[PDB]
Amino acid sequence: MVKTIDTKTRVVDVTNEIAKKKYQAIRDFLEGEEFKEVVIFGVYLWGNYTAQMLSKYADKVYLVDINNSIKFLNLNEFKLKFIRGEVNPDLIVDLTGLGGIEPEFLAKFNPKVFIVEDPKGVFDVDIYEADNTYKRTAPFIEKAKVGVLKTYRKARVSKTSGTMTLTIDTIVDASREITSLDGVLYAIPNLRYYEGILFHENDIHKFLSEISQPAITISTLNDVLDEAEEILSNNINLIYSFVEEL
Amino acid sequence: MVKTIDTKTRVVDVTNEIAKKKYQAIRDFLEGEEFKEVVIFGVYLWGNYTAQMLSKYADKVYLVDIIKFLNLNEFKLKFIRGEVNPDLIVDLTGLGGIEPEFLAKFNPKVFIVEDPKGVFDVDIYEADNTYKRTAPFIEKAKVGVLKTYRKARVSKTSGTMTLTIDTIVDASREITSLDGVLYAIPNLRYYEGILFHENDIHKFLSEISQPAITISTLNDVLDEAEEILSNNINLIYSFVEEL
Repeated sequence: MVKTIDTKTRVVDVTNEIAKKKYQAIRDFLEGEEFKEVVIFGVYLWGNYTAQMLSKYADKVYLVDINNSIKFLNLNEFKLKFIRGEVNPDLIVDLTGLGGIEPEFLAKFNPKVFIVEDPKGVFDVDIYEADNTYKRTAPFIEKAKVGVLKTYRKARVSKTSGTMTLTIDTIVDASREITSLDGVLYAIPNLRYYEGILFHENDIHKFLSEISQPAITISTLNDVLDEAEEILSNNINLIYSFVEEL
Repeated sequence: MVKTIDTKTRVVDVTNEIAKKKYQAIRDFLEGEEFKEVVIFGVYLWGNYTAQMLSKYADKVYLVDIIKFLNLNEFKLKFIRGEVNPDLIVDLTGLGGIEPEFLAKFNPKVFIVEDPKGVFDVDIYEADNTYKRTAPFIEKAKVGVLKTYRKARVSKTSGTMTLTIDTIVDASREITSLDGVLYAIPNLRYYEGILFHENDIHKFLSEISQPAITISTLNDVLDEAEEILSNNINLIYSFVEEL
C-alpha cells in the first residue's frame, strides 16, 4: 500500500548539471579562443569537468589541487614547475574559493585571461569577510581579460556558490517540495560529505556508490516519480551562472 | 580555514528521543494497569523500544511484524491454535496496517492505536482507518489513540521515521543560516530498506549511527547546531487521547 520510490536522478546527475552551468558561463566568457597552457586551481572532484572541457581549447591543461593530456598536480609540484620555469599559462582559472590560492602567488603570473570563482552566495558577514576575490583579481586588471564567475539560486538562499553547496541545497529543497505533494509521507535527501569519503577515508568504492545514490527516496501512497523529477528539475533550473568582466 | 564538523547527536539518538516521547505518552495512558499479555503490531525497528519497555509492565510480549518476536502469520497460527489471548493490544502499524476485521477477533482490556495522520493530506486522510479499528473495542475496553505532531511545523504523518527526517532536515536548514556556515548535510537514508529489503545489518547499524548533520563552516558552531537540533526535537509533542 505504502510505496517506496527512488528518483531516477542521482546526486551525480545534479552535480554534473551544475558543473555544466558553470562551465557554460566560462566558455561564453572565453568566447571561443585558444590558449596553449591553462592552469586551473581547485579540487579534482569539482574541477575536472572544466579541465576536460578546456583541453579542447588548449594544448596543455594543468588541474592543481591543495585522464588523457590533462596533467593533475598538488600545488607543490606546480610551484616547483613554475619556479624552474616550465610553466607559464595564458589562461588561469581559480576555482578554490574560501581560503584558496593566495594573491601574492597569483601576482607572479602573467596570463592573457584570468577567471576567478566568487564563492559568496547570499549575504553572510563571515563569508563576506573571509572572501578575497577582488584582491585576487587586483594584479591582473589592466593587463588581462579578467572575469569573475558567479553562481546563484534565483530567489533562494545558498551560503556559497560551491557545486557541493548548490547540490545540497538543491536536493534538500526539492525533498521538501516533494513532501508537500498529495499522498507523500516523506522524502529523504540522499547526501554525503563525499570529499570526506574520497580523501580522508580513501574509499573510492564507497565514494562512487554514494554519489550514484538516487537524489531522493520517497515514501508515498501515490506514484509521484515524474512529478518529483519535475520538481527537482525546476530547482536545478533555479541555478544561474555567469562571468562578469572586470 | 574551512572546517568540517559532525554533530555529536546521531540519527539513532533522534529516533530514540522521539520513540521515548511516544512511549512515555503510552505509559501515561496505560498507568498502573499492568498486563498479563501484550500484543504490539508494527515493524521491529520502530516497535522494539515500546516492546522492550512494556515487557516490564507485562509477562510475555509479542511484537508482530508484517519479548519474543513474530511475523503476522505465525501469530495468526498461534491465535487459531489458542495459544495467545492478550489483555493489552497496541497497534503501531499505521497506513495499510493491521485490519479491523482481524482485530475484532480479539478481546483486550485496553486497546491503543496509533494515528498515522499528521498535517492534513486528503489522500492520507482518506487512507486512514484508525477509528474503524477502534470501533470494535469501543465500549468494551479502555481505548486510546496515540497522536504525535510537530508544533506549528509540517509533517505528513506521525511515524517516527517521518518525524526523524523532518526533524533533521530542517535542523540542518536552520544550521545553514548561522554566521559563517557554508552548508549543512542531513545524513539520512531509508533504513528499513537497508535492513529488511537488502538485509545488510552491519550497514544498517553504520548508517543509523551516523552523525545527524555534517557542517561545512568558518566557525566552530557545534554547540549552536546541537541546540538547534534539540529545539527541533522539542517541537515534537506526543499524547494518547482516550475515546
